[PDB]
Amino acid sequence: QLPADTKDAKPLLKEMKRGKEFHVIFDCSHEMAAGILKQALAMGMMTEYYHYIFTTLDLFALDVEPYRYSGVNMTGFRILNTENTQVSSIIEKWSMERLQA
Amino acid sequence: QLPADTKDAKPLLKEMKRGKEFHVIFDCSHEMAAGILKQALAMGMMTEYYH
Repeated sequence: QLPADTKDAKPLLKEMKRGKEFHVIFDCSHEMAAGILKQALAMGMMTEYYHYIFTTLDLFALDVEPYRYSGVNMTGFRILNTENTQVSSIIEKWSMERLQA
Repeated sequence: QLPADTKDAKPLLKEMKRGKEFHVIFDCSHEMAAGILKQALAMGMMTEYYH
């Protein structure tokens, strides 16, 4: 279990690394995925050995960049149908009004 | 040999990782050490393996 605070992530990952858990499933609002991935990097773990999975349906929303050359796979799950033209159009339109926040 | 700027450095680290060169000596004014180590990190080239 992830402890209460996000930045307490350290021991848990540390135990996982010591125990040599070479697969992981997550389950949490991607907002938690950000914290857990930053730890998973700074703890020197993003290596093509480990191979995460996410059930949070918003991985597409992360910043995949600083991790992408490392060679981990995070198979995930997305439903918002980016494939269709009109869907993407409406995404963009809503985006042009989304950024007022 | 490291290239002119830092961006050329990544193709090199790629070779080091591919051939599995598990040790290194560097040489640079540390100002180069910083960028080369950052690349060393984001390349998945910074673990308990290498030294």
